[PDB]
Amino acid sequence: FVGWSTDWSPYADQSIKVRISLKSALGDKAYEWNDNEMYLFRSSVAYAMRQYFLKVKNQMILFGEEDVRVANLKPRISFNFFVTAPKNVSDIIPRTEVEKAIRMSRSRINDAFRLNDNSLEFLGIQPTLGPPNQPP
Amino acid sequence: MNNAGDKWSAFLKEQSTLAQMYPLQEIQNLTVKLQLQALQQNGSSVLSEDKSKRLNTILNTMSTIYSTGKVCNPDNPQECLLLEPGLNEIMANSLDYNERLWAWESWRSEVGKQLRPLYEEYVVLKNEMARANHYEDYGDYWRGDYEVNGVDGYDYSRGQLIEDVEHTFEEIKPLYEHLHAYVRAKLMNAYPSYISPIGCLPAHLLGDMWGRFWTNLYSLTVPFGQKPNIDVTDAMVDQAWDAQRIFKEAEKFFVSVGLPNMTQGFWENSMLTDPGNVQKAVCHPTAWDLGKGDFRILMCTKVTMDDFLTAHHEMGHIQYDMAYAAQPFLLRNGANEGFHEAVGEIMSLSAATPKHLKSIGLLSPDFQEDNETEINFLLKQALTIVGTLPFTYMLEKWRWMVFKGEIPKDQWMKKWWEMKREIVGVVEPVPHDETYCDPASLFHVSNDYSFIRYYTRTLYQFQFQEALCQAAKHEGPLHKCDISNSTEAGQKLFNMLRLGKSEPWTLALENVVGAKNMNVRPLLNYFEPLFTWLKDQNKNSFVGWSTDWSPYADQSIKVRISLKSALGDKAYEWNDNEMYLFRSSVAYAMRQYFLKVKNQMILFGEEDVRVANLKPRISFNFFVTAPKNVSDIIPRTEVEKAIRMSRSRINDAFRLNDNSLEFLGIQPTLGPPNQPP
Amino acid sequence: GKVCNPDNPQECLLLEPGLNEIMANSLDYNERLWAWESWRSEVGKQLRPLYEEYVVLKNEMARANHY
Ligand SMILES: *[C@@H]1O[C@H](CO)[C@@H](O[C@@H]2O[C@H](CO)[C@@H](O[C@@H]3O[C@H](CO)[C@@H](O)[C@H](O)[C@@H]3O)[C@H](O)[C@H]2NC(C)=O)[C@H](O)[C@H]1NC(C)=O
Ligand SMILES: *[C@@H]1O[C@H](CO)[C@@H](O[C@@H]2O[C@H](CO)[C@@H](O[C@@H]3O[C@H](CO)[C@@H](O)[C@H](O)[C@@H]3O)[C@H](O)[C@H]2NC(C)=O)[C@H](O)[C@H]1NC(C)=O
Ligand SMILES: *[C@@H]1O[C@H](CO)[C@@H](O[C@@H]2O[C@H](CO)[C@@H](O)[C@H](O)[C@H]2NC(C)=O)[C@H](O)[C@H]1NC(C)=O
Ligand SMILES: *[C@@H]1O[C@H](CO)[C@@H](O)[C@H](O)[C@H]1NC(C)=O
Ligand SMILES: *[C@@H]1O[C@H](CO)[C@@H](O)[C@H](O)[C@H]1NC(C)=O
Ligand SMILES: *[C@@H]1O[C@H](CO)[C@@H](O)[C@H](O)[C@H]1NC(C)=O
Ligand SMILES: *[C@@H]1O[C@H](CO)[C@@H](O)[C@H](O)[C@H]1NC(C)=O
Ligand SMILES: *[C@H]1O[C@H](CO)[C@@H](O)[C@H](O)[C@H]1NC(C)=O
Ligand SMILES: *[C@H]1O[C@H](CO)[C@@H](O)[C@H](O)[C@H]1NC(C)=O
Ligand SMILES: [Zn+2]
Repeated sequence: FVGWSTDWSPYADQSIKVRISLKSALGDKAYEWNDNEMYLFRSSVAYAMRQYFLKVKNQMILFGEEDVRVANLKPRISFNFFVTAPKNVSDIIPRTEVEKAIRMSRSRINDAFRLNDNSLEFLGIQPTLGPPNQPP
Repeated sequence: MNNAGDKWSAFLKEQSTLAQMYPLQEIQNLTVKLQLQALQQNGSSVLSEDKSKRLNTILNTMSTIYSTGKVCNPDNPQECLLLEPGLNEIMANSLDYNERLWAWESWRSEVGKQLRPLYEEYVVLKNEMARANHYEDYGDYWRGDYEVNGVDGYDYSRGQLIEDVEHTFEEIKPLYEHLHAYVRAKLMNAYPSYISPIGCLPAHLLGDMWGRFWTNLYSLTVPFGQKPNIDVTDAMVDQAWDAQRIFKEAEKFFVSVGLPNMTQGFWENSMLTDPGNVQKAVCHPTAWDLGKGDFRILMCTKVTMDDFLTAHHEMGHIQYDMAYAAQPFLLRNGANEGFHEAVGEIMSLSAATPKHLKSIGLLSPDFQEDNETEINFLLKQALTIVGTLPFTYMLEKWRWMVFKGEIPKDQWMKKWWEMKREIVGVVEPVPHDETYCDPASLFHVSNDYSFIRYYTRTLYQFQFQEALCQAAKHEGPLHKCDISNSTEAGQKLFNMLRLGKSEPWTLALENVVGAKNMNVRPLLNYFEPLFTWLKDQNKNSFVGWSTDWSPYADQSIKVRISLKSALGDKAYEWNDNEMYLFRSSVAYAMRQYFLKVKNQMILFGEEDVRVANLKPRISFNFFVTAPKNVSDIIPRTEVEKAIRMSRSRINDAFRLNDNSLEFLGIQPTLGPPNQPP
Repeated sequence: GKVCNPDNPQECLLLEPGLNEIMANSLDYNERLWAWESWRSEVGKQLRPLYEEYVVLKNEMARANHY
């Protein structure tokens, strides 16, 4: 096929897409999504990855906020992130492990930004509301 | 050199394998038994092949990391400094608190962290090697150098050395304390508002990278600056003292006490002068005993007092080497690891006396020494000799406790900096967690060398000098003693020198000092004139230190977290990931405050929120520094305002509400209660 | 400018030797990616603010010369 597309990228397969809706979940009194909020989000994701690698695989991996690479930032607050190895750029944590890590610690990420599972969508991680108990 | 060393090592190891045929349980001859012991030690050969190779690899890696470590200024990361040049100059010459702090912290965070895991593996492997050799741990193996057995009275157990150190140290503490106070009082005039008169000294202000010596502090602590120090180098230049006659003078000094002359080939084979740029050679003054009566000295000698004293020290080393020439090869060494340096150093101690300088002609006969000059000389001596003793003892104690396993692998720095505070009186300028490996940043630690040798040698020499001053019949103060023209003292010293390792070191000591164990009292006798003056100089100042003041303690905000109360059940554990999240939250709060109030974009990070005094209650102290400028601490008021501004987000991050997350100084407001119309 | 391997931060490579050899000879995707990203994150970020000031000053110089 002669030519090329301006949409494929070597990291595009392992990217998890985040979409954030501040104004809906908070109405008024909603903060602005400046670079400090992006820093906090990357720190939260790195913390989630640390927790997953410590409590499941029993490996101590020192992730950092600079290991959560973010692309395609858009005014909707919708972007793609992916997490690399602590100091090995060529190593990308496969998407399945990232999804499991996010599922494990999604509550903390939601609480950090005062969002609840509807304004903070990871586009591939569908939450569970919980079984409805039946009376005797 | 590589070929010769490999051949010698192979011969030694094969002879060690062969020597096992004769067990020590049946050997009755003392000399034979100890020679067989020397040739029977397995060393690293007792480990498996994989473990031995791993040990050699980690040793080599630590050595290269120490040798080629680089730290770079955050402003021009293109310029970087090694350790041996530049960084040593920065630590020994700069008077900028900020610059010295940067150098200290950068060296300990760029080479310490690289040395932590290697050092853990090194400890494990060395302990395994020692235990396979029937030692309880590696530290016991190191202490084994002083072991003496089967002499009926001279026996010196390994475990005794520890005691003989600690007890001895208990008698140096009265002197060191005063010195400490004095130095502290003198250091407040050079770094005002940084040193507290009630607390310890900051680690980076000690005139050296680790604080091992306090020599470079001398310019900031001279008692009487107006009186010059005794310098005779100019007199040597005027009398045209080349690097050929100073050795002749040292030889005359050695013969004056009855020691034998130099060998004929000694002068011919020596390298007393620098060979210029035509021939490359090392310039560290070293003694060589090639064997078969071949003794040589290598020194790039210049015309200075320091070179004169160094020549005397090296000639003492070679005199010791010649003394035990008759001993078998395995016996051709000092009594223990400390005797040789002490014997070499007493000569330099004696030759530096103004009396000897006057008698040789370098000092004019019309020169009367003032008590002020004696005080200055004594303090210069104490800043080197006494300054290193607490540091040496603390370092060796920490290493022994690590090797013995008394300190858990997750409590190394927390214990190390807890020791320096209450033994040396030195406090870290910024807190270090278990990631750092500060002790590994010293040369003798990363390159696997025994460090207690520098302690005992400090004592032994004085015990020698006093004894050699007793036989010489010297009446005045010890620091003015000279042993020249004292044949009795020379004979007494030679009576020990010829022994070598043939006899227990206790017996060698008994042949000079008349005692069996090391005794610190002569050292105090040496420094008594200074001690009194120090006691007179600290009438108003508070002698001692507290183990609670720290340079960062004023700007610290104290956090106390109560998880189990605010959450009851379903409460997470406060592992290091939660600490990471908390530091990230604090950095985010600081970023928000600096952006929305001062309209400055400052890139704080989780490594800029320094945390200390972590406790099981989850109660610690944090403080925030500048983004890349360690010497700059954000003042506490701004941090408090930043926390007040964004406390809601921090509370939400951990699901706590203003009662389980207390900042101890930031009191929240519940909100006014509305009144009806 | 120097970039260093994260494994042995004691060994560091300049641009003209080594790094050019790495980029023109290696067939390891991982090694070439490391070289590329390290060079652009260790010398690019140092050159961003200087380049902004350079653009502003050069534009002022040109405009003062009726360009
Ligand atoms: C950074 O992460 C990458 C993975 O994304 C690491 O690359 C991996 O390196 C190992 C070790 O060499 C490779 O295994 C070897 O594969 C070759 C290929 O045939 C084989 O000859 C060897 O016997 C061995 O099996 C692995 O394939 C490779 N993975 C990829 C995707 O390239 C890299 O080592 C990491 N960097 C560091 C410094 O650890
Ligand atoms: C890191 O932060 C520290 C502050 O904690 C900075 O030190 C400050 O540097 C400035 C610039 O030299 C000093 O101002 C100068 O003071 C001297 C002292 O008399 C004076 O001669 C000069 O005319 C000028 O006023 C300031 O005093 C100093 N502050 C402290 C507390 O030492 C340091 O520069 C920062 N590092 C970097 C790389 O920016
Ligand atoms: C222990 O062995 C040494 C080595 O033989 C004895 O010292 C002398 O060594 C020379 C040279 O090797 C021999 O010619 C002598 O026969 C050895 N003995 C004497 C008395 O000179 C040493 O004597 C031995 N010690 C004991 C207690 O037997
Ligand atoms: C040294 O190792 C050998 C086996 O390699 C063993 O027989 C011997 O007891 C060990 N100790 C000594 C002192 O030789
Ligand atoms: C030592 O040798 C020098 C010359 O090498 C000589 O002048 C001196 O007399 C000798 N020492 C003694 C005690 O004779
Ligand atoms: C030196 O002696 C004089 C005379 O007694 C005395 O006043 C002075 O304090 C002494 N100084 C020292 C340092 O001993
Ligand atoms: C030692 O003896 C020499 C030779 O008689 C003499 O010149 C010197 O003054 C004496 N005293 C000292 C301290 O050297
Ligand atoms: C939904 O189910 C998942 C497991 O399938 C569980 O982890 C999650 O907590 C549930 N959500 C609730 C109970 O709100
Ligand atoms: C308490 O008062 C402070 C200002 O004094 C305010 O920022 C804070 O929100 C108040 N707390 C409430 C309303 O819960
Ligand atoms: Zn020496």
